[PDB]
Amino acid sequence: STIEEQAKTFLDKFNHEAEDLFYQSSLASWNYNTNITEENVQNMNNAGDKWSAFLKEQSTLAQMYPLQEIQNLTVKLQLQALQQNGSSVLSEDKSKRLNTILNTMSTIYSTGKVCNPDNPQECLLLEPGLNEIMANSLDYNERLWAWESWRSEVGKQLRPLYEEYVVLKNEMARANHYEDYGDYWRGDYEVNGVDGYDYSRGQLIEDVEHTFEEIKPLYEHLHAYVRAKLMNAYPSYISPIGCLPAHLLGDMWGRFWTNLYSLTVPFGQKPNIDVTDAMVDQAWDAQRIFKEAEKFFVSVGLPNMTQGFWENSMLTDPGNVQKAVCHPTAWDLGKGDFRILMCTKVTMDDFLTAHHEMGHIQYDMAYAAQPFLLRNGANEGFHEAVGEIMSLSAATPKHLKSIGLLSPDFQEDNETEINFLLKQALTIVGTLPFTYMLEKWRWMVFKGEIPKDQWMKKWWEMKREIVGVVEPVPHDETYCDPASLFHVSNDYSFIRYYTRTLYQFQFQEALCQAAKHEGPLHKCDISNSTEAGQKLFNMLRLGKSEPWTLALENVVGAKNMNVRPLLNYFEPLFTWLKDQNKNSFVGWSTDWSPYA
Amino acid sequence: YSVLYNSASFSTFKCYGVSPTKLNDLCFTNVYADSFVIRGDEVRQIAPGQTGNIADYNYKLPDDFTGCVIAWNSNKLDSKVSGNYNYLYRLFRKSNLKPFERDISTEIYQAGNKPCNGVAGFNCYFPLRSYSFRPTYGVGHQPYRVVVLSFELLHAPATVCGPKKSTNLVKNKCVNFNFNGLKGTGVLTESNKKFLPF
Ligand SMILES: *[C@@H]1O[C@H](CO)[C@@H](O)[C@H](O)[C@H]1NC(C)=O
Ligand SMILES: *[C@@H]1O[C@H](CO)[C@@H](O)[C@H](O)[C@H]1NC(C)=O
Ligand SMILES: *[C@@H]1O[C@H](CO)[C@@H](O)[C@H](O)[C@H]1NC(C)=O
Ligand SMILES: *[C@@H]1O[C@H](CO)[C@@H](O)[C@H](O)[C@H]1NC(C)=O
Ligand SMILES: *[C@@H]1O[C@H](CO)[C@@H](O)[C@H](O)[C@H]1NC(C)=O
Ligand SMILES: [Zn+2]
Repeated sequence: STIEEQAKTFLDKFNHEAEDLFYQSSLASWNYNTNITEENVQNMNNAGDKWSAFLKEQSTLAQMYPLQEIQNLTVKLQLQALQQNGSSVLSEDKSKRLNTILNTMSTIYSTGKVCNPDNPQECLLLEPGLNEIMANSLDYNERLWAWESWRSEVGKQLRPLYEEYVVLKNEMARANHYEDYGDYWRGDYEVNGVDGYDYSRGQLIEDVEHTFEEIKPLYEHLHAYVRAKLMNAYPSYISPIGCLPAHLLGDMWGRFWTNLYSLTVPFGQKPNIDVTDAMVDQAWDAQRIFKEAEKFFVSVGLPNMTQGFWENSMLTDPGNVQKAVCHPTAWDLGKGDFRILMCTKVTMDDFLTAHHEMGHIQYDMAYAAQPFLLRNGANEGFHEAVGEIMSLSAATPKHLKSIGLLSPDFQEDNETEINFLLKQALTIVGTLPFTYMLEKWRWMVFKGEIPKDQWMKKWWEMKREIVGVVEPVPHDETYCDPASLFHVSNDYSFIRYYTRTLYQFQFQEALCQAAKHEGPLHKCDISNSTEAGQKLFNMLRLGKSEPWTLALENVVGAKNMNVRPLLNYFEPLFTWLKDQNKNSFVGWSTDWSPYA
Repeated sequence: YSVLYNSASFSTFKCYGVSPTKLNDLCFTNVYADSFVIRGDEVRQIAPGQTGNIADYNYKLPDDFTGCVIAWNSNKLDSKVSGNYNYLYRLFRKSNLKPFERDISTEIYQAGNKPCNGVAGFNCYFPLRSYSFRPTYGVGHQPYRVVVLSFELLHAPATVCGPKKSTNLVKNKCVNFNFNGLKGTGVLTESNKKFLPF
């Protein structure tokens, strides 16, 4: 027989043999993440041995089936995923330093100790330290204090290791012949061999800049808005036209702006929408929240849950002597086993999170008919683009009224809409520029444009001309601000946070026509439209058997990412922002400085 | 055919070629029962004109099959904490099976172009493997006991003909009667003749 059917036989054997092995690992993982104890740690190791070892052997014998002599697309895609080496292309001597640097970075990032100078009595570290304090504090020195201490310790003790890590990752990627580590990560979005759907690895950067340029007026308007509104709480130390400081933008790294609504309220004296009071008065249990999350998916387009999730999933915090780590996640153990790991209180945040988790569960089972190696989302971003749109439909003041939580006699005023839009734009809109700038810095570091010497200077002046952030203290080239980051100290990417941001809005607008809905886009709530659920099913059940561009086009009709839905979400906010920015100049000047 | 039809303890009970009742008092030369255990999702494959591993390389059903099929869950028996590795099933066979044909060989498949020499490896694999049923598995993988019943009729006496219903008898009044296949009409009266024992 020819190589094609032999490869098919090996594929079938692998698909059968991986399932039972993965199930025990998943069971051990659920047991640990539900019940923490010393004796339930060998199982991890035990599982983390067996499965892991098996995996490497299935990459050892899988390279003798060349893809050139196969004419079926799906098995070609399968072989591409399983023919990758990983880190075994590196020799053992050079592989004993990569893992060493990873261990050092993880340990040092987890090990935090921030103390004030000349005061060895009190220290506060990471949590419940830095994040809690410098989000609600109106003291200049206190805000700039932990800001400088964390960078002076972690940056100093991780910059030399970062220098070695960059070149090591470049070498390990070049051993796999992509061009370098940058193309190594940018090849995740690769599709070849399909007409009208193929895509190149280098076009990602330019395509991202295209959607980046079509949001700059909004970013500049909100920049001037927040600067003018923080000129009130902080009387001075702010340029009339310039870069906002790095210690006045919510979190440490400025990547989240949720901590700025306290000082910046569009219309005051008006409480927002709160249904948690209704939840606590008439006393729903921990279940009915999930049952309503269940009945939403039941009603729209999707079948109801199986019996296994209702007797094998922990919903409420156990406390007691049995410890459980609260981290809401969706678990697909295999063999038709689905559960959710989370601890719930009576909160609206848990109400919104339950919809996200249920969407994740219904997404996992959607591609359960696909082979074992095709049981995943189209990329690393579509998976969060499926269950997150539920929070867009679970927060409208029509489904809450329908389920009996929000005051059926309420009148929705012109004042609350802009407040909600600013509140939820401080999270989604306010993180794209910094995140993509960080990714661009990583890409140019890995590609080779910037030598190791002019690293922070370029970083700090991109902090000025792109984000609009000024140094509270002039830093020298001895720190490493990126090294003190969660997904930079530990090996993870940042591109997934950008396309996802545009995916969640692109799909929604499609269903907004399928729901026959009229009104503003933010009020678009899908309900009683089996057609929208049918289209959702027509894209969830495919998975990795088809290119991601095809999956996107099946709903939105576009072979490339578009930003227009995001701005179509923000017409009232844009109008209101330009409504109260007519007395001060918009933009920033990258010449002002707190230190002059 | 009464402890089967009336008892609603069966997930799947379907008769092809005959009705459950009505045709439950017609008889044939022989009855053949095939019993086995499969996974929850394979019970669909047991039908005439079906393709798949179970329908082809394990047991083939003829297109003109006449009989009945019963299939019911057995998760309370064939599920073990350590895994139910006892049940074996086949992947690697050179040709499809004929109806009512079985193969129980353990020949290593010569998938490649070189003799396997009886040892598994590259392009050489074991043909039979196990479910490993677990208590926490879903209905799509939970074990199901399946039995198929086939009726064979030939130029034979066909001596398996079901139960016969009977009614009480009255006397001294002419009626219709069916005495052991003898149809008649009239009065039945006590007698005193001497019939031979046969
Ligand atoms: C959690 O694990 C401990 C082992 O230290 C065990 O004694 C306990 O019964 C477990 N709890 C549950 C709910 O399984
Ligand atoms: C490619 O492989 C899939 C997987 O079994 C199969 O369904 C499909 O028919 C194959 N392609 C062609 C053209 O037969
Ligand atoms: C799911 O929906 C079906 C209706 O098709 C119903 O018969 C079944 O009881 C439902 N199950 C649950 C757990 O709600
Ligand atoms: C139809 O929509 C209303 C309001 O959005 C909702 O209360 C109702 O439950 C929906 N219909 C069904 C069958 O869920
Ligand atoms: C709400 O109505 C008032 C009254 O006309 C109007 O001035 C205001 O602009 C409306 N809200 C928005 C967001 O336009
Ligand atoms: Zn999620």
